[PDB]
Amino acid sequence: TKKRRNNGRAKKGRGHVQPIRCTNCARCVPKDKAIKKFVIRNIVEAAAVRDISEASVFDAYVLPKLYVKLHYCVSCAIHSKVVRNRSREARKDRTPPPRFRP
Amino acid sequence: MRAKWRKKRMRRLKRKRRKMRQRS
Amino acid sequence: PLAKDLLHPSPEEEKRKHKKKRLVQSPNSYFMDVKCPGCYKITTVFSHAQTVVLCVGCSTVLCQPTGGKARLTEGCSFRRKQH
Amino acid sequence: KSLESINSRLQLVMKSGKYVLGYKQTLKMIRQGKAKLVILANNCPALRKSEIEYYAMLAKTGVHHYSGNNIELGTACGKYYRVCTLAIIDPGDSDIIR
Amino acid sequence: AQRCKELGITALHIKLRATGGNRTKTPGPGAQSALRALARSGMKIGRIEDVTPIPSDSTRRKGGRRGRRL
Amino acid sequence: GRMHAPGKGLSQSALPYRRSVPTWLKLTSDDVKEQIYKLAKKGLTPSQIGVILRDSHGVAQVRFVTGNKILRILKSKGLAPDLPEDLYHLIKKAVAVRKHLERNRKDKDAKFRLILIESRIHRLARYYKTKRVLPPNWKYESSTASALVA
Amino acid sequence: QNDEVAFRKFKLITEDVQGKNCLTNFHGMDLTRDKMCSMVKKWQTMIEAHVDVKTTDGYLLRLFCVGFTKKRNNQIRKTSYAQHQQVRQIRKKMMEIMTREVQTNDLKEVVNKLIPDSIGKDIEKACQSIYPLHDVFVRKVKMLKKPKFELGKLMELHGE
Amino acid sequence: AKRTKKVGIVGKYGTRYGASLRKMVKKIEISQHAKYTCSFCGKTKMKRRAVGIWHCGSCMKTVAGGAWTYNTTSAVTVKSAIRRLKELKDQ
RNA sequence: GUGAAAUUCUUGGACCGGCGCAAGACGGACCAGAGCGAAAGCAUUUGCCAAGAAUGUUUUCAUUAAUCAAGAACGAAAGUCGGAGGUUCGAAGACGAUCAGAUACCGUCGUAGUUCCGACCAUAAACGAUGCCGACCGGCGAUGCGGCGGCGUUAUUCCCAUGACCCGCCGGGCAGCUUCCGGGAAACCAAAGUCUUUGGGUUCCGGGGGGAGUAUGGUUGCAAAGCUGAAACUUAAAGGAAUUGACGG
Ligand SMILES: [Mg+2]
Ligand SMILES: [Mg+2]
Ligand SMILES: [Mg+2]
Ligand SMILES: [Mg+2]
Ligand SMILES: [Mg+2]
Ligand SMILES: [Mg+2]
Ligand SMILES: [Mg+2]
Ligand SMILES: [Mg+2]
Ligand SMILES: [Zn+2]
Ligand SMILES: [Zn+2]
Repeated sequence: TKKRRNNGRAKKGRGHVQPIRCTNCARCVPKDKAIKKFVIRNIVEAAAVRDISEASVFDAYVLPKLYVKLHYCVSCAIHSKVVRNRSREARKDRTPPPRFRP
Repeated sequence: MRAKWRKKRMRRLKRKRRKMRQRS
Repeated sequence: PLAKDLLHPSPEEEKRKHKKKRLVQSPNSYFMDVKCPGCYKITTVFSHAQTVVLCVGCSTVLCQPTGGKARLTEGCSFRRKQH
Repeated sequence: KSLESINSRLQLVMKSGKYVLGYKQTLKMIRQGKAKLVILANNCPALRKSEIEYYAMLAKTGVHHYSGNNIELGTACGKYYRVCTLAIIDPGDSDIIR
Repeated sequence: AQRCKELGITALHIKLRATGGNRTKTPGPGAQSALRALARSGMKIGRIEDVTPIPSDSTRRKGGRRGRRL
Repeated sequence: GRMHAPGKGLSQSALPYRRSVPTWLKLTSDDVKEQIYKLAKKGLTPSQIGVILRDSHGVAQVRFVTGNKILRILKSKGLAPDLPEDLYHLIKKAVAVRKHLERNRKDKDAKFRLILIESRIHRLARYYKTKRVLPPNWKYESSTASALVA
Repeated sequence: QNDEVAFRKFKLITEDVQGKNCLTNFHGMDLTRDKMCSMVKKWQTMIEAHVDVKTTDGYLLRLFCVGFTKKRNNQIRKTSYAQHQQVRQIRKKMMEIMTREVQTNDLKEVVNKLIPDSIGKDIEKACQSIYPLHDVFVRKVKMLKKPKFELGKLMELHGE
Repeated sequence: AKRTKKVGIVGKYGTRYGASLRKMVKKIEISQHAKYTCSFCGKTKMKRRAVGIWHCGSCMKTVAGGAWTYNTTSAVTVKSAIRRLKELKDQ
């Protein structure tokens, strides 16, 4: 049975999509199929922000960010729990989970 | 078996058969 | 709508429809009289002209071809032909 | 666009104007003073090219150096032989501006 | 930090580096603890920057097209 | 749908229902005939003659104003082209593709386009020989066609 | 610089040492990693240009420029993608207005005018009529050749 | 009629020397004995005289070329590269 | 380097940091259920060369058209031949681990290959597991290109053009959401609808599961192999979609 209408990928009007390597296991995954997470993390932990501020020679020093784009095969994506299996009707929606700001 | 490996086994047997027949 | 009058559509949707898909084919283009400044004569120019139209009495260009409509040079007046 | 323009104009010189094909006839027409344009393939020998240029300068007529060769000039003329030099007696098609 | 202090160095610029290349770009677990230990040991901290080697594009990453099966 | 493309475009010309000559058109039939004669002397194909006539001189349809089509007028006067316009242009395109191809052997896309163009050429030539516009023994050869176009 | 931006760095290679002082000269500039990675965002087109240009005094420089299409404040569409002709015209424009800030002047007044990235700012001003750009900078310059290292030039660059 | 199915010019070698060697020498011999269009006079009379020497019978022009072909791809790329380096060298 | 190790490199300065040099690959992020191409496939800049869809058209010809046995062009990757090149990765192979065994999964090394040109091969889950041309049959919001019409903002400029947004309409596309149109065994599909109320044109092709895409014959190929392709015999099921339960390192 056809599990997904888009066959688990975003390739619609293409013949071939270039492959990428999974950041976890270095598997060749098509670019439109791999799970992408753009992590924007503070370069220091939240426990150490105060200590770096104390030890800084500057007063108004903004801590730099760390920009990394991650690609996962669905095997590593499921095993690392970034994505989870969902019900038949719950597979259909594409809304990303909310940021949960408060 | 996996169908691909049955195909490979069949190809090996076919080359052996061709070699036997050509030997005559 | 099950009872849309296909015989007598109002002119608004008659205009918005494609030239071929109207009830009767009607071209979107027309003809115009172009007045060149500094000149007296009148040249009839196709609205969707594909060629650079020139005055025969003055070495001046009237319209420049574009994708859909010829673009008139500035300072030139134009009117319609029988609507 | 220049090459296709000169090829089309050369085609229209044929079938509508008086031309002449070849070296000896070109020189004959030039020294009679009725050759209004001389076209030279770049395959032409340098001595022949220079001599025809001098003849044209004496006759005060234009020389165009065709961006082809004798094979391609022959094809542009619509013939199935190589022509290396040609003259136009009268274009009839505004290749030669009045 | 104590070696730098006994050689008369008081402040440090920081250049965090991951493995880089075609391999991972995430810094290891030791970056946070190393930087925090530098900060709390009296050493002053200046500019901090990521200097991970990022290829404009790299050679083929090791493991094969099926990756690391585990 | 297109003959050799998977295109299904609709871009056409919508000829108006009024076949009558506009009242503001002062040019008579003989005037338009003489204009077509001059533009044919200049070397313009009937498509270009129609384009120039419509763009500048305001004539909507040469057939509507003269009663004859442009190619009919040229053929009656006796200066129609030896080859039909569209077949001439297709042979020209094939010659251009061949000239590009003999310098670029790896352009297999150009080879495919050349095959498509020559198939169109052969179909159109078969049609013209059916209508006896072309001689019954007329044939398009790749080698000798370059002397016919441009 | 006393109060300038902090995402810009300089190379400043050392040529001559006299006494206990190492005297430097310009070698190249570059943006920081965090700023560059923050500038690159989805649903927008970035234009990258480079040009090898020789200064009046013989320094050869490879200037790299980046620019990102800016969405309007009232724009509803998710993406701001420039067409290929627009990107090509922007690239050509910002190559020919990096050439002229280098060809007609010395290295010193090139360096002091790329300190506030005036070249990138006027590039941003010049491309508004094609497609708006917001993050325009000289991303990188690298020293390709140096002219024979005259000591007098180095000392006047340091001193007066 | 067609006299040979596939050997063509190397049918003179009979059954000797091996099929692959005959196939390898076939295109070399075809290019060796072919007549190329002269780039000076336009006639197709430029034929090999000795190894590396190509002579046109019409204009009596002798050109130094490849061993079996009139010009080698190596030499063509070299000529293009030398042209580019010349136009780069001057300004 | 790993789960842990070990093979391996290391006072001969290994790893690390700096400055350069060289080589061959690869073109991140921008990169999207976006574009183009007959498919395969195509992502650094610039230039050249031809080509093409869509749009605009009151331009031309006037049925020239659709599908197509035979035949022909192209055809991922792997594979073959010849010439260059060989950085990384890495079939084979060697070794270290793990294990009851481990010819594997993990690690180190590493040949062919992977890169370019030239010539073969013609196969992929070559997939949308879904022939092409044409007509009709719902709605909605987007998006790519072309065109047309509009309050306004914006760029220079003195104003219009022209760009960038905003609002619409049309035409062709990549798609999406929704719907008791309708169909279907259902999953689902606006096509897989307009089908017992059965006929728009046309091509290929299936007839229970195996034997078997096998044997043999023919034909193509350097080879590997490709195309065409049975029978004896055997078997009462094999399968598809959904439901409940059981189980899941
Ligand atoms: Mg399943
Ligand atoms: Mg595919
Ligand atoms: Mg697993
Ligand atoms: Mg291949
Ligand atoms: Mg080889
Ligand atoms: Mg290795
Ligand atoms: Mg049919
Ligand atoms: Mg059966
Ligand atoms: Zn993975
Ligand atoms: Zn010769």
